[PDB]
Amino acid sequence: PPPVRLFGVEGTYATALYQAAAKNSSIDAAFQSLQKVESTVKKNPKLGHLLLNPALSLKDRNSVIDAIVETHKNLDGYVVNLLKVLSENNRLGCFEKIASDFGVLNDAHNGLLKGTVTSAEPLDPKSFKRIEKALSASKLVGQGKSLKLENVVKPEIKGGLIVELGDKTVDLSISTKIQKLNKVLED
Amino acid sequence: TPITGKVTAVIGAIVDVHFEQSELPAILNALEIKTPQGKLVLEVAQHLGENTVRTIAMDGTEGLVRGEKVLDTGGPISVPVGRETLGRIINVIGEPIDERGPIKSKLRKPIHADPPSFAEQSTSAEILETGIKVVDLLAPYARGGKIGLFGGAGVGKTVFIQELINNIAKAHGGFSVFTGVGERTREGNDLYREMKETGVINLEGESKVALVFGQMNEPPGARARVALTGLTIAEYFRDEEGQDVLLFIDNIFRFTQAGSEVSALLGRIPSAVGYQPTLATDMGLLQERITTTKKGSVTSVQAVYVPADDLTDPAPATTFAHLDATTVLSRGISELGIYPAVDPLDSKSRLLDAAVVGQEHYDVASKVQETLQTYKSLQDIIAILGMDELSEQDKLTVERARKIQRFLSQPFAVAEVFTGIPGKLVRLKDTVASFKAVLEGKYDNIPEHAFYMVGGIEDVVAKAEKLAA
Amino acid sequence: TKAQPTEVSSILEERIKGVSDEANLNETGRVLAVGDGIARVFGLNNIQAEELVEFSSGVKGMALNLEPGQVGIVLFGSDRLVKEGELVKRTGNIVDVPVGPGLLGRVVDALGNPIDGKGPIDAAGRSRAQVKAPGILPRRSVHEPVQTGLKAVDALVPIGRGQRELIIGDRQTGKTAVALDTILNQKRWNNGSDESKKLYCVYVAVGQKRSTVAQLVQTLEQHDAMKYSIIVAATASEAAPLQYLAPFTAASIGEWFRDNGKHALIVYDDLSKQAVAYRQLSLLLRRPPGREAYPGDVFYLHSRLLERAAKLSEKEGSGSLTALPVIETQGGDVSAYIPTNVISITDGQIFLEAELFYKGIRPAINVGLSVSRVGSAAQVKALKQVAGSLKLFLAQYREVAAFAQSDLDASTKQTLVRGERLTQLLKQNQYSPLATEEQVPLIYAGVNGHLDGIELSRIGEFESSFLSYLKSNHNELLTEIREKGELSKELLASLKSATESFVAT
Repeated sequence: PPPVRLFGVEGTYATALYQAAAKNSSIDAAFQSLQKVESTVKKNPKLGHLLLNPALSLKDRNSVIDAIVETHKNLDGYVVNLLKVLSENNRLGCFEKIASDFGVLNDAHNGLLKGTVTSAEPLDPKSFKRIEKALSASKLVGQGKSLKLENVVKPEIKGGLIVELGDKTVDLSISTKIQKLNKVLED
Repeated sequence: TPITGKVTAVIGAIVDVHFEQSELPAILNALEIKTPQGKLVLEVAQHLGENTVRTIAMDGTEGLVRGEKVLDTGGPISVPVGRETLGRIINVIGEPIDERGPIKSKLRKPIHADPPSFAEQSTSAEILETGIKVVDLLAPYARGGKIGLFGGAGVGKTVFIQELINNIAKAHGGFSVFTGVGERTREGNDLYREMKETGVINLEGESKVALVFGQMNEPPGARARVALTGLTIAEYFRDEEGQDVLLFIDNIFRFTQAGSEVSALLGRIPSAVGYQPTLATDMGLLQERITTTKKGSVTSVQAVYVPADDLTDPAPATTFAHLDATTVLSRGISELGIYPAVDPLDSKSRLLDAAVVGQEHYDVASKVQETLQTYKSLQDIIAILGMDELSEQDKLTVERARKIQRFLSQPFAVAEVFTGIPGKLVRLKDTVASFKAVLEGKYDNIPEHAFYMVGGIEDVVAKAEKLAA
Repeated sequence: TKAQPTEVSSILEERIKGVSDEANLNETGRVLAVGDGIARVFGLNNIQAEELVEFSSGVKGMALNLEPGQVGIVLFGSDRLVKEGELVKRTGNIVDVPVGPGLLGRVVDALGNPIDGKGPIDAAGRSRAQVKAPGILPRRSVHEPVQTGLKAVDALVPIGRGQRELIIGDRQTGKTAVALDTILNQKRWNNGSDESKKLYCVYVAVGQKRSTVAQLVQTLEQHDAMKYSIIVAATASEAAPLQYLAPFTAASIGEWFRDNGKHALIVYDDLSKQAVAYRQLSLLLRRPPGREAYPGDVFYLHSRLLERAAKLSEKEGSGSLTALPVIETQGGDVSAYIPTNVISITDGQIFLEAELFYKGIRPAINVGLSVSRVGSAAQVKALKQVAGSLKLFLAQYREVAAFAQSDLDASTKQTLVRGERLTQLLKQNQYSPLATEEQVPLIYAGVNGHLDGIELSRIGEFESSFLSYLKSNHNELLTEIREKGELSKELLASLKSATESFVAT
């Protein structure tokens, strides 16, 4: 089956969408149209966030679909069939969830790593770049996979720094060293 | 009106329809799905949303093509009642299945109805006697009452009820209803035949009886609303005709049992054992629509096929709640060979009292109970060490109790076929005298076997002469 | 959130890819997830409820759960054969089995495949497995004779045609033999030209060793009786869904005979094994366990099966089809859900005691726990007259022996002497079926107390000698009981005289 297996629950829709549009080789188109409908979701916040709530009928749900495709005709065509599916399956809470899942799955198919460098402080751009350079230099990036790297500030990380990407982390923390100290100086 | 639906699912005879139109039949409405083989009457029981109801199907589902057009016939199924229902044997739908042709229906009445109010109650106390000695002594009935019978059904259980029909209903002037849920077809054919023969039903001329028959072949859902159907006919007599009625139900365990099956299918998680969670409410509603009201007091006879004689199964237990008299019938006592096979420490009526039926009756019964309770108490002791090796005073009691047990054995009229023994119905006044004497050991100078399967005290004496030969 | 069958990724992919699969899902399906001997199929939208479907594995199934978007077929077949995404084609018909006349002397399985392999089955039609019981109105009272050749079961249990009568008892007492003896006894009835004197007896073998049944078949052909009897088979080997459908199908075959008005009989051995089968099926269908783990619709199953056996009305040609369902009592404890349910359905039960069986009566008919709710008349008037009071006598022997374990009154002792002596007379060894004519004098002897002239040791001698004596002395009396079927006062006196005559010698 098409690259990158996602075991998403209601993400099975995204997986399906991916393989279906991969086999029709209209995945870039899909991604772009998905961005556009996702944008029109964000740009429809009243009753497009506040009526993603399940209270819609079949008939009323269908008419929400019809209003959305009146707003734009930039649709994959397979995602118009997917829109039909989501209306019929009354999948609406995991609607942006499916969008996110297809986006991740798609841009994984395209290749693009994600990453974050959670820290106790917002690091320099020089730091971002130096670390990004370092990460690309390290055999972790083997090419065919790009990178996103967001340093985030989290008070929770006490001590060190933590680099995260590719399910590979280096987690420097004070806490572990404190732990060893505490245990042995109480025993 | 034409309110379409499709049959989305057919999970058993608990079909789910999807009424395409948002006009959704209400709960307890009735629907007709047209079929080449008649039609099916279904009853809305849940709305499951998205205009998809889940409907009980009162007929045996088969052949159904997934997505079958529906039409809404609305409301609770309205049976047809009348004097032209007298004589008739009616289907759950109400269709005369004895083919005395269509009922000329005056009133067609909804299956569901509500039990009369607390203030509307008219609480009776009028003694009804059968002529069955064990019944009279231990648990005398009352006309308009709620009578109850328990134990294995058709273990002569059906016969016992038949004897009651033979006695009580050939002494009842008003209307009488026999409703047999899960009835044995051959027995039903016999009963119908007998009724026609004894003029109780007379094909030409009036019938003071009406009949509802529900075979156990018929799917559970049909059996569930056999009871309600009969109960409606009873209301027509009780209310509209006004007249006091007899009623027989055989067996209402089948009603409970059916309910537990459908409950699971409905989606209701099954309560203890497996019973429907709504067991108490349904039984309650039903048995309070047989209640004693200013408009009529309906004598009911309720027959419970206690499953494996588990009275502790909640449905028999909850039957006791809706009864004023019980006559639990014991398989053991049947094994002891006693017909009537009535458990003698498990029969009760509130009519048994020292002023309701008088002190003398009460004292006699008290002594019988105590004597028998002693005898049962010493059953271990007797067996490990003979009654000879037990106290002399007690030995008289034990010998007496053996006689009393046998005295309680009395042949019965329509038991005469099975037993081969001509029946006996002995007057209540006679019974008190007879048992009193036996307790005073007046006639305890003659064989224990003399007391067995005979009526009055005089009969015992005569049978002593017979035994002597 | 929720799981829907359309969420299956290949199905889901078709919907995304445009929509559906071109109306192929209305009359063919393609199998989805499968296992537990049930399959969930996508399509078959025109499926009739309880249709027979044929899978391309050859396995055929009965649609059970019609659900939105999916159907849950039950596989009448083994799992290995079936495979996912297989194409299921509608048979288009509700489950029916071939029925007709040419099943007499045939062993078939539950699908009607001749497992005797005596060629294809000569069957007039096929008829739906489930068919509604005849109501009150098409019912008619029984009066025809069924003579089992076992005196106890033919003088304490009166059996007639079109009835529903339980045969209950203990495991592997060779439970079958009582029924086999009935089939043998009505050999000469079935040699009778009148077909209202012919029975067509169906032996439904459920849950029995395929070997054991084959020995039975050979036994039947040795006892030359196979040709008037049908065997339906659902052996231990045979799959649990096949076992479930086995009694129902067998009753359809019987009903063709029944619905000719012609008299038949059907023995369903053993429904207790059907209970276990339905339990298995139900549990594998994840239906909540009923009491004793036996499903809640077990009552419904048994009642639907049993109530299709009947003595139809004069209009319907008096369609007899006697039912004898054979229940293997759990430890001989009749209190037990499956036995009690059957007891309430049936009229009469024939409980057998292990103690008596062990104590050298094969068969050993316990009469404390054998009842027959067939009541008076359903067997020969002669055998109603002579049989008079014997039920009482052996429940006086029962009463006597209740208190036998101190001092004895002369009345009890006399009864004990009768009872013991009667008990010897009752005893019968397997494959000794006794003629109706022969049964009348023996019962006459004991009832009229002429069996006190014989001591317990010599009861057996008396019996054989008495029968030989009667024939030699005057077979005229027996010929009278053969044709008249009644004892005239003269015949009765002649018999009294004859019994006294033999008793003396």
